[PDB]
Amino acid sequence: KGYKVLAIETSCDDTCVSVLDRFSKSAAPNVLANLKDTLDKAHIHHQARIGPLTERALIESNAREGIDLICVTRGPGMPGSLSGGLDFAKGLAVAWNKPLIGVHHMLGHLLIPRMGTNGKVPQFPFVSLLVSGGHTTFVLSRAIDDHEILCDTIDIAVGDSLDKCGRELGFKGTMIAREMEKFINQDINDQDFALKLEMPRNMLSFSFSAFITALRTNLTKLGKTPEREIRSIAYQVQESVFDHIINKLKHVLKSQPEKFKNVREFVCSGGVSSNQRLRTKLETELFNFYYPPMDLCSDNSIMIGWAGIEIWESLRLVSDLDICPIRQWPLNDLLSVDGWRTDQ
Ligand SMILES: Nc1ncnc2c1ncn2[C@@H]1O[C@H](COP(=O)(O)O)[C@@H](O)[C@H]1O
Ligand SMILES: [Zn+2]
Repeated sequence: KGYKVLAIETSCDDTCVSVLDRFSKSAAPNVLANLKDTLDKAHIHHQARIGPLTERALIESNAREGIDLICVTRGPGMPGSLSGGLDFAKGLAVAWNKPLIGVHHMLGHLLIPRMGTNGKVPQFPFVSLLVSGGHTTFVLSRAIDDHEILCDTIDIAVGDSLDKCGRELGFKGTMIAREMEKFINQDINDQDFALKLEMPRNMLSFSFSAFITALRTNLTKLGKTPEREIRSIAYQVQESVFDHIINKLKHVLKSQPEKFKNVREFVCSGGVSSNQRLRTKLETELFNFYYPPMDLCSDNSIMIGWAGIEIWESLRLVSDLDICPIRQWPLNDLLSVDGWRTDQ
C-alpha cells in the first residue's frame, strides 16, 4: 500500500542521491537517505561518484530491493553532467524492472514546498520566487504541468552576484552571502550609517552583473580595508540587490493582473530565500508567504523524487527508457518533448 523512490540530481556541480518513503498517499513522504557529494571536471565528478553514492544510499536507507520508482533530472543543464545520472538511472530502472521519470530540474524547486503538506499547501494557482546561486526566476504555477516563467535573469543569479560582492568586501567561506548578512546584522544598528553607497524586450528580466562593477566603482572613491563602515556598506549592497528584485516583481504584478486573480500564496525558495531582510521586504512591499527550509532550497535530489511522485500520481505519466538529456528545456514544454507515457 506504499512505495519507495530513488532520486538522482546531476544537473549542477554536486552529485545528489536520495531515497524517499512514500508509505502513504494521504501523508507526506519521508526521507530514508539523502547524500550530496560536492565538487570540491563537472561531467567526470558525477561519473566517478554517482556509483558509490547510490550504493551507500541504498545501504543506509536499507532498501536496495524495495524501491518502486526511479526519478532523475533530465534537464536543463550540461549534457555531460545530466547523462551521468540519467544513464545510471536507466541502469537501475532496467535491472529492477521499475518505472522511470525524467524530471525537469526547475519543477523540483517549484513543487518542493508542497511535499511537507503532501499536495495541500500551496495549491494552484501560486507564484514562486526561485532565488539561488544559479537561479533567479519568478514563476506562475497554474497546474502540476502548467508552469509559466514571468521574469527570469539575463546574466547571473542573485546568489552569484552577492557572493561576488561579498568577496570584494571581503568575506570568505562556502556561502559568502550568508556570512555577509551576519557582519551587517551584528551591527544592524551598531554600524556607522556614514556611507551613502551608489548602486544601480517582450519579457521582463533580472540583472545582477552590474552590481559587482558598481561596487568596484564606489570603493575607488573611498578606501578598501572600520567594522562600523564595513557593516554599513554590506547593508546597502544587499538592500539595492533586493530592491531590484522587488521592483521587477512589482512590474510583473502590475502588467498582468489577470494572471494573478486566483493566487493567494507566494513561495520564495532558493538559497537566498533564507535571508531575513529579503523575506521582510517581500512581505512589506507587496496573499500568504511560504519559505522553504535551507536543506531543500539548495540543489538536492529530494525535490526531484517528490516531483516524480507528483507527476506519477496526478498526471499518471512515466518516461520512456530512450529519453535523452535536454540542454535547454522550456518549462512550458514540460510534456511537449518525447517521450512521456501513461500508466492510466
Ligand atoms: N541567508 C542567506 N542570505 C543571503 N544569501 C544566502 C543565504 N544563504 C545562502 N545564500 C546564498 O545562496 C547560494 C546557495 O544557494 P543554492 O544555490 O540554492 O545552493 C549562495 O550564493 C549563498 O551565498
Ligand atoms: Zn537548482
